[PDB]
Amino acid sequence: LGSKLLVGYWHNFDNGTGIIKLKDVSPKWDVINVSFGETGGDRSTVEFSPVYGTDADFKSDISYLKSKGKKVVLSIGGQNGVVLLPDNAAKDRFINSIQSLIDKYGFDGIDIDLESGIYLNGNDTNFKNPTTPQIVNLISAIRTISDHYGPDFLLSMAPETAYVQGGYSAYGSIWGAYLPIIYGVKDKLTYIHVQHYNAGSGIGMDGNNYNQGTADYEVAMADMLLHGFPVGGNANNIFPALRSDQVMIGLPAAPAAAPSGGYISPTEMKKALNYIIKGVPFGGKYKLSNQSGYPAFRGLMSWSINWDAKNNFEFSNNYRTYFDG
Repeated sequence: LGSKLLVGYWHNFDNGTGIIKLKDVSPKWDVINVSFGETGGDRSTVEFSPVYGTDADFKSDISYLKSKGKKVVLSIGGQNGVVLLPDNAAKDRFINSIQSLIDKYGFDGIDIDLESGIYLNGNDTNFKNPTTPQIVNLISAIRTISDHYGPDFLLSMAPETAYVQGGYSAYGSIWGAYLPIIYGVKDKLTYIHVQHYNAGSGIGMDGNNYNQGTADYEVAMADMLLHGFPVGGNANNIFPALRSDQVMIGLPAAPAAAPSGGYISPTEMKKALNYIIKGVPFGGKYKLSNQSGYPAFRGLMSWSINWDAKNNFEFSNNYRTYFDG
């Protein structure tokens, strides 16, 4: 896996942007997040059927991409892919169904993109030792699944900001709810790309409120994972820094890809990237925790490959050239 990645979500569905067959995906993407696994009544047995091709055809296309050094990852999420693991029985169905899919199509990892059904229950106050079944069970399942494949297996996640950086403000309900998940799987985690979009405002470690879609916001939000931060206003409860190579930023490929805002122009984002990666400032209000940057910052994720192709390939072309440079 490369040191500066472009990770792109791939629609297993037509939302108006059309379907792109796997072999027609721009090679500028390093990782393809196939979206999404689907769940039925039991909210725990994950299912997936390709939007085009026979099962064998789709499997072959995945093999083709892998042969070119690309990674093809199954993303768990979407409106029709809600996962609830209230007990061991549900956890086991989840594990088995996902492994079945990985076996069937040859995915080379999984992406956790669950944005509902995840809450820190009352009394669940320690991110190193979660108590909420959903959280405990997700961690267990993720570790189990990851351990079932080698020598490498890609594990990523794309929580919304409230679940991660929101932990700076509160620890309970959705606020900080992915922190125990991240911590619980940190030794298996390839990278995390928080969704820096449809997110409104975010509080940085300087206590200032920042607006999504601005260079300051991107730097402020990423810095929390790069540096670590106190949780829920508790100075003695510090969430540890991840490796810089585990930190990415998730962005919309086009303005329309995030209908509630979040899109940032590549010109502005490159300012943020130069600051994060090289410690080169741009006259922004936010001051990076590390003066000389975090050179190992892993790259960018985008929603999505399909949106990108409908927007003059702006995201893929701009950022591939930037990173290669």
